[PDB]
Amino acid sequence: MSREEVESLIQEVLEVYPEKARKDRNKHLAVNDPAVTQSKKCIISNKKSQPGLMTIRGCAYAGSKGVVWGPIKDMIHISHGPVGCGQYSRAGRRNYYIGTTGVNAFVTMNFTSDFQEKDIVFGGDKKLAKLIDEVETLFPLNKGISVQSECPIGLIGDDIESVSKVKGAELSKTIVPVRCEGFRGVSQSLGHHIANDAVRDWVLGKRDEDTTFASTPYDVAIIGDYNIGGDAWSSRILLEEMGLRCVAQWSGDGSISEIELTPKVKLNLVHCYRSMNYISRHMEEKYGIPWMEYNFFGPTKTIESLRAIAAKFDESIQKKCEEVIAKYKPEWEAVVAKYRPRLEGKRVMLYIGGLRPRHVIGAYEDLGMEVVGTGYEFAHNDDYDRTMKEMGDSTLLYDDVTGYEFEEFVKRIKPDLIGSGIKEKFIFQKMGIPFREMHSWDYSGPYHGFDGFAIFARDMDMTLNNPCWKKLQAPWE
Amino acid sequence: MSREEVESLIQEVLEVYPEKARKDRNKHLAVNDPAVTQSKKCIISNKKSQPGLMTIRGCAYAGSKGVVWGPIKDMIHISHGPVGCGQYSRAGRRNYYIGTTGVNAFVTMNFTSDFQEKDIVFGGDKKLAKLIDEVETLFPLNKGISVQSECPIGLIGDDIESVSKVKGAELSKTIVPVRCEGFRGVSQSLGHHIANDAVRDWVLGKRDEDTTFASTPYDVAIIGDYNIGGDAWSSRILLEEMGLRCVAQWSGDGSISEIELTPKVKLNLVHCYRSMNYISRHMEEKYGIPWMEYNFFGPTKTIESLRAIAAKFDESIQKKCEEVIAKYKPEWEAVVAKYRPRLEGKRVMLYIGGLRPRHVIGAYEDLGMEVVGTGYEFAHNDDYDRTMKEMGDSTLLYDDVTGYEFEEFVKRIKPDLIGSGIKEKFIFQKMGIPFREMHSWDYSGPYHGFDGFAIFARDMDMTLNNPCWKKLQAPWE
Amino acid sequence: SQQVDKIKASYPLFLDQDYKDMLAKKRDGFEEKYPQDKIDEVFQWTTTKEYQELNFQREALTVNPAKACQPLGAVLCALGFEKTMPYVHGSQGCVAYFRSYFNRHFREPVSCVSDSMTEDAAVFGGQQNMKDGLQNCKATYKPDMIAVSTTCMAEVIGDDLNAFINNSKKEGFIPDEFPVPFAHTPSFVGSHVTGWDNMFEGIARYFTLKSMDDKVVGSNKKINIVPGFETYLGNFRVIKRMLSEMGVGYSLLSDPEEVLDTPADGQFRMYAGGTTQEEMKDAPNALNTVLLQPWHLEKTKKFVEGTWKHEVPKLNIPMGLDWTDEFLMKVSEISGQPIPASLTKERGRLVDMMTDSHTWLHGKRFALWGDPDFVMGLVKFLLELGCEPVHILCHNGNKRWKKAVDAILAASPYGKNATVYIGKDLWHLRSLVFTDKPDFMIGNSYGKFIQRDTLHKGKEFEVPLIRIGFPIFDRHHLHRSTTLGYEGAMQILTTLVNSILERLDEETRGMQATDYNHDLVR
Amino acid sequence: SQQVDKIKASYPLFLDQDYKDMLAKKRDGFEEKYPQDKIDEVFQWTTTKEYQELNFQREALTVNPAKACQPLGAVLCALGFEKTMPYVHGSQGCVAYFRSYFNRHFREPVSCVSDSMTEDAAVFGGQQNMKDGLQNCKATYKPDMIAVSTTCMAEVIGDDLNAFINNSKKEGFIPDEFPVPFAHTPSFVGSHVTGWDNMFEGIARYFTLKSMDDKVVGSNKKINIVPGFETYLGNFRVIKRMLSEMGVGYSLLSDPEEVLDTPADGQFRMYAGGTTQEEMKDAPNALNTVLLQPWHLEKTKKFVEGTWKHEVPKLNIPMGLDWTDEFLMKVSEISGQPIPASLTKERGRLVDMMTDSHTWLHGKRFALWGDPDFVMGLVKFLLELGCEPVHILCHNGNKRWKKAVDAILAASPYGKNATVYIGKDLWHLRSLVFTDKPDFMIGNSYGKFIQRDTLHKGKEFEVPLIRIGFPIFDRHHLHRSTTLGYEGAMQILTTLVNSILERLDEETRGMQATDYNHDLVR
Ligand code: CLF
Ligand code: CLF
Ligand SMILES: [Ca+2]
Ligand SMILES: [Ca+2]
Repeated sequence: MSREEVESLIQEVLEVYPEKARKDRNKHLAVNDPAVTQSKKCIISNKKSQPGLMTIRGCAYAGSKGVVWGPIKDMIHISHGPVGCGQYSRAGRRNYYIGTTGVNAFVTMNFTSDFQEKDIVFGGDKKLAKLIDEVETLFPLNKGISVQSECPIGLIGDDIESVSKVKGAELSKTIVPVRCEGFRGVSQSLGHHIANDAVRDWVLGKRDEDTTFASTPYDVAIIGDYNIGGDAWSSRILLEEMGLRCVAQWSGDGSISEIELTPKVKLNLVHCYRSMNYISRHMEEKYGIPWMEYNFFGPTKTIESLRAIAAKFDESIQKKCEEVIAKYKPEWEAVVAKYRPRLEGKRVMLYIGGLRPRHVIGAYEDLGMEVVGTGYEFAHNDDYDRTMKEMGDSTLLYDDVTGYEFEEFVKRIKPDLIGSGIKEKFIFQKMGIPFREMHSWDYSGPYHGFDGFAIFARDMDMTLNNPCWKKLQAPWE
Repeated sequence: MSREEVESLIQEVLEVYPEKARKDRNKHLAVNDPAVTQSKKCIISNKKSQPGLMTIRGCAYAGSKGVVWGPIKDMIHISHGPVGCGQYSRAGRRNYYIGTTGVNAFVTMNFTSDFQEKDIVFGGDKKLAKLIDEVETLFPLNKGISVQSECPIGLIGDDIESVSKVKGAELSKTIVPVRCEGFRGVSQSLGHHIANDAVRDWVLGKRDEDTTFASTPYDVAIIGDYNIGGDAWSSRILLEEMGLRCVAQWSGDGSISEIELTPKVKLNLVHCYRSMNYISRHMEEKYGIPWMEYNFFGPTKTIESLRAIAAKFDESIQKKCEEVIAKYKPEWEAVVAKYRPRLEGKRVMLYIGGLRPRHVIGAYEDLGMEVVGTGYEFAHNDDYDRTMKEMGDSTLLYDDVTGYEFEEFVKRIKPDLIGSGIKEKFIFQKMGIPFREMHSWDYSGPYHGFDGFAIFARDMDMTLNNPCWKKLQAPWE
Repeated sequence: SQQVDKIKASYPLFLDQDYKDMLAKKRDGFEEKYPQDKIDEVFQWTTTKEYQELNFQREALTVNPAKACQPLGAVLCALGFEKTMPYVHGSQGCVAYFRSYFNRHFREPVSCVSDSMTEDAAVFGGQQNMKDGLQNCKATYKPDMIAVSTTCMAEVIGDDLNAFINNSKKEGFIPDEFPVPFAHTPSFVGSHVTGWDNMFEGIARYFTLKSMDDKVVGSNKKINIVPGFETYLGNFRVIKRMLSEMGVGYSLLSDPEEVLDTPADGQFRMYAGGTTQEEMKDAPNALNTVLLQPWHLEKTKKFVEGTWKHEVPKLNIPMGLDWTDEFLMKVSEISGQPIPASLTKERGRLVDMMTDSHTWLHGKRFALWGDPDFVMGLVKFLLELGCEPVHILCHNGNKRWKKAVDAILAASPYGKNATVYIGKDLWHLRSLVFTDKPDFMIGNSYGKFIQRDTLHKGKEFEVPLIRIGFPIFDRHHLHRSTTLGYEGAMQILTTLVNSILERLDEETRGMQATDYNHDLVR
Repeated sequence: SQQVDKIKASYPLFLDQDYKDMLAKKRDGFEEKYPQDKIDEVFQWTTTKEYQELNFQREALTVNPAKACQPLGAVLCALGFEKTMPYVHGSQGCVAYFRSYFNRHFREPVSCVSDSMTEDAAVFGGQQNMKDGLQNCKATYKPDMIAVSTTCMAEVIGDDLNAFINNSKKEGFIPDEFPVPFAHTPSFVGSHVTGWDNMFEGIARYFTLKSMDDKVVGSNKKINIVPGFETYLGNFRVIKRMLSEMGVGYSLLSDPEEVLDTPADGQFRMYAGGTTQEEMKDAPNALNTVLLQPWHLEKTKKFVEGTWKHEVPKLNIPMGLDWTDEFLMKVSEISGQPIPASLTKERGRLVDMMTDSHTWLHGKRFALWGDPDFVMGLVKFLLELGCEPVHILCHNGNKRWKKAVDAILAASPYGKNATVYIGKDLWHLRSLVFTDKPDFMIGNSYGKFIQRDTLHKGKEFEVPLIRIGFPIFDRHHLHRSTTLGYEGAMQILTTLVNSILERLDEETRGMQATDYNHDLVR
């Protein structure tokens, strides 16, 4: 589609809105130019959503509890406030772990303070202190507690920090207060930042004065992989076959001790830049640990990433890197041979959260597919800066897209496949457009690493080429 | 009801029939008089069914294959003829066994010669010979074969006896030809007799010149217990707790070697008189083995039987008998205390095959129930002789009852419970009359012995007192 | 022993130590049983490709058939006519079995009589049995029609039904005008479905052959529907429902849905509903006749085309999406009624469900069996779902049918790994699910024993059964289901996807082992 | 590693040796994990009566609730009106969750908007959000009505919905006559079902309060039906079908069946079907109003009785045999229409199925949970079936409801070992199924974790889940089922008896061990 045609589609879609919304939405829709390095010249992001337009975004509690803290397996995370938030978020995100649930691991459980009127009127700090003692009695193997604030906590003037400090000392336990009330910020994004600051302030420095950990020159941490469908395990295996020692995973399958050990590593490997850049910057500043961004979606990016990581270490790691690449070469080449001819030339539109809308492009290209439109719920301009070179010229970019916009863009562009979330899936299937969930992996995965690529290709093919998509039109009309 | 009312009921029912059927049916319907000892003075039996009247009876193949031979677990029984008979009879009868089905035991399988037109026109004996070789190849652990003739075999002039002799000698295997064509006789009964003669002629004498079995004074066989829901196992346990050695079970859970060992025992214990009196008489004449009837339905009969049996042995068995009685006494008394108050005075009508219509009466009386009507599909007058003393004065007796008669009797007598078979169950449930299957035990049991009595009592209660029976009339009409 | 407050039936009573010791003593003392290691060796052999090759060489032995005999199907056909008694001329044992077989599937009464031919009739014929039997049946059970079929004894001895019935009327045993249609139904030809065809054609000829002169095709503006052998109540009901929603006048010829589903209200109803004698007499005046199950309605087709001069359309059974669409389009053409909005919407709801569940269905491998029309409709729907029907067995199938199914498989890439078997039984199928293991079987209750056998090899070898077909004896009320139309396809889809998800939950239920993938949401 | 012809997803990929070794090295190197013998000790302790006593002393901690918050129910209610957009005034995170929760249960689009109050509104209120939000939603999504509820932020800060909507009209953001009914829906009061009642009463008041002078009870010859929070499509459908079969005029008030089941035909329909504004305006002219789920329709009842002057009958949910009968008799009385032959026959078909399956059901013990009306109907039907509902849990139940269920349990001997729990959660229920083990649980998908836990103690302690309720996320298309009426009771009965037979088959599948009881016929 020409740049002029894409620009005209944007203006046409914007015609529906009242003036104030029109002027704002115009700023969040753009036609890509890969030459641009400063993305603010073309698009704005990380602004409030316009009321009434059916944003896809969530809140800061989703960003903190659902994303960052919830996956940590050996802690108990309290959804503090009324009953809804913890229930809707219970076991929705496939942040996989190994443990004995209800005994030493607690990830798919919903712990809550279930606020009632009296707790709203008179405060919930007394109930919080009693809840903590109930948790200690009934879940003795927990290794710490987080308190994930829902909307009312800060609105009623509760002091969860005082409760965490007093109870934590009393019980000799790490109790972490998190002020992730959903009214804060504009999206999930501020919940990441809040959550990162809470890790910094309450957990990360615990072993600052301890010298007992035995280090090696090859110690790393995986920062920002939430182990969706096992993604982090299919990443870890490669790093360790390359000769590295993965001390920590933040936070998929993560434990509190791994977090505390992370300041002992030599290099922080950041997959999700959006959600974990904050703590990675902190660790560079305080501990002198360098950090680097990587990408394990598809063979081209995984190979590039392995080589870049290995180059930070000695010749021995570089040699093992080449051995890993040679081992997996026939595997991923067989995947390409089988699936690329079935997918070559097909066009995809993506809409995801803060990373994947750029990160998965190389894997689609490894199967001959073209990403014709992409966007993010809650990314910042530094994310867009990283996206412009990854997308082709004259492709469509959309920040915090509205339900109306996404539907109208799809009707014009007519992609072969859409990759987005659960709130979008069932809309586009009705329209006869193959759809893949690119948050949950549609209950499949992993998609990271060489083993994940196989799964990714199989899944894109099964859906795009399924016999169901030829059957939507009745033969009589 | 009174005697006069039952007699008028019979005459009223018979008014529907044409004269020839009316004259015949009158002979098969009677009001019991327990002062009569020769049942032929009151009822006739074991006659042909009148055409078109919806008898409940089966055929001689059901009596031979389904009843006698089928249960023998380590032989392969061929349903020889077209495909129907073996299919309808596959795994319908719950003659339980221990084995590895398809490997060393074969009870629930359907082996057939699946006759087609060429086999009817030119004969099946060549097919049968080839079938036997295929059996030997694919089921090498079978311990012998029987050939259960369906209707066409004798009609087309096949010679299965010649095939069985020639192939049995060639393979050094017991191959038993059974001429149980369904056209023979008038019911299942003649199939029992045919089957008994076939055991006599082809299996029972195999060890006549072998003295290696180490016999004891306490050796018995259970004759005529087909182990329905495990009934023979719940009988055997008592006999062996009494100090007897049960060398064989005919034929539930039975093996070919136990049959062959039966002429070595001291006493044959006959449960089902109807089906196995023939071979019991044979073994008395040829080997000098005495036989006796017994009854293991309900505690009163079971206790009487154990004492009668133990009296044939020595003081040591008599002492063990009293030990068994003392062990089970609190168990059956606890069943009666629970269930008899829930059942006392309730009235039951029965319709079953050749034994149970009289055999279960004691068990019903142990729960305070009254058997107000009974009858048999295929009993002979020797069975009715044994019935008239067991049933109360002025109760109704019916031989080879028609569908019409049974329905009209139940409409007038209005029993609280009916005990009959699968072809009857669903009719009476619609009428709002609790129904228990008294062939298959409604997929429950065992009913024999002390352990069986607890299940019997639970079952009669569950059904008779079920909440469903007060719900058949809509509250608006 | 028993504890009164927790009474044990066979399972688990016989697992008590004293019973286990007793059974060990029985075995060791008297059974002369093969050693366990030999049993294990033989079992393992029966799972191999070598055994499969020997099994597939059988010419004379059948083991665990997947078919029944003609008169069963004649009885089911006869039950679909108003106040009609099925009557099977021949030996009574057959009737006991037919009635019981249906009783267990439908959990309903099944009325049928015999004329109780015994050894006397075996040589001299069953004429007297016919005369008295017809008279007796009419007087006692008061049918409005008696529909006569045969057992194999009667067929082998050559009893002439037509002559015997005619002599019964000549001698006054039943009125001349009382309808007694008949068919010869030999169990040694075809299967139960052939008996249905033969009975139906006998009933159609009885009511129409001699009255054709006044008939005009299309004069009643209806379409006749002939269902064939059908044991799901929902299948009769969905066809009626769809035709009524379209405003199509129709006559369902053989309709047993009422008599196979009477209420429990305090009375027994021997007869209920059914096709009327007037409907059969009038049937040549329809626009046309549609056969739902054409692969077992071949004799009926020849009669309808040759005598009634209906141009019977070439339609597959209406199973799955494409064949249901084709059915409705042809009914629209014949009737002149457009396909209504209701049905268009229902089709789109099926397609929605296909889009929703495709990821879990994709590539799943099935073994399946049953009667020809049913099996080919299942195959076609499985291909529409992106599933692989790897082992397709039809014991009662023929070579022309097999070619038709091979052509359906060749039209989809999902058919590439599939084979169609005819003349083979469930002991042949057992070998196939060991040597080329599928994910599931779709079949009748006899499949339970194959599942059992596969589990014995090991949990990782187990092939679960999904019960669809006839007979189903080990679950309750499945006979109320639907397999035809969009409604039936929705029921089948739901059953298949949830069987997959149930199995996956079983395999992921292990704490700290496989429960990383025990997802709340699927 | 992967083999291209047989790719493995997470299960069973991570069971490969290399993964297993990697995960052991992670654990041992860095997780500082409790030793396995201590994990096993604590697990065992959590199954005991001692732990149960501590668990039931909780006052501050909730674990694994069985309820959600008010605005979820307000959104469901709003979806049942024609061309109506649900709008939740407050924070947008909430709407993401409400939409996703329903998307996963129904496998359908769920449309709802927020006005995206952030920290700025937290302290000056959300008036501007309302103004711009209403205007934006109307323009963009073109609803004919916007039904407003609240998130907890908006409740805590005290935003006056009435005033804010009135000011939006005054200042021109939305037309004066454009319908904007509203309800305050605090998540810290009651549960999702209370949000449904609050929303419905707000919509009812909006269309009727100021226009009562011309209304005359009975003048439209209809009965209003208010369904409450209902997540089975077949429940809306069965009620409409039964009333239609009776010839009763009716208005279903809140009808989301169309919008929760649009076809996949190439177009997305944001709105479909629903109760019309004309039907709500005319509702006071009905004969009467029947509440299907009265234990969460108490605010609605006060309005309907106090303002519309309808004498709402005292009816339980129409679940099971007796309560369906009572519903039909009361509808007959109010309408003057007799109960027709069709429904009388359907009732007798249910009774027949009860007679057929009673032997397997008798005495079976159940744990169960859900919303108050659903739970009491399930308890009532279990007692009718001769089952024992031993553990009855309603997290969102109240004292008055508990007294009513305890009274039902007293009217039957099958109630004797039953206890009703209110305010208790699924961690409470987990203890009960360990210490007083039932045969099965009847509940929503969150029960799978309890089945997991029970299996971990041992196969003999496993309590299988039967999925009936909301949400169901781990099976597909169960939302299409029915629980109300005779049809619902038939479906429930079938599911219960076949669950029992499935489990018995599993327990008897062991070759030469338990397969003596692996019967073909049951
Ligand atoms: S009395 Fe068999 S069911 Fe019949 S029509 Fe022949 S195949 Fe079919 Fe007895 S032996 Fe058997 S069951 Fe009858 S035929 Fe005779
Ligand atoms: S933004 Fe919670 S779902 Fe809401 S009405 Fe309150 S209980 Fe119910 Fe984010 S933290 Fe949560 S999810 Fe919303 S409330 Fe705020
Ligand atoms: Ca029934
Ligand atoms: Ca859908």
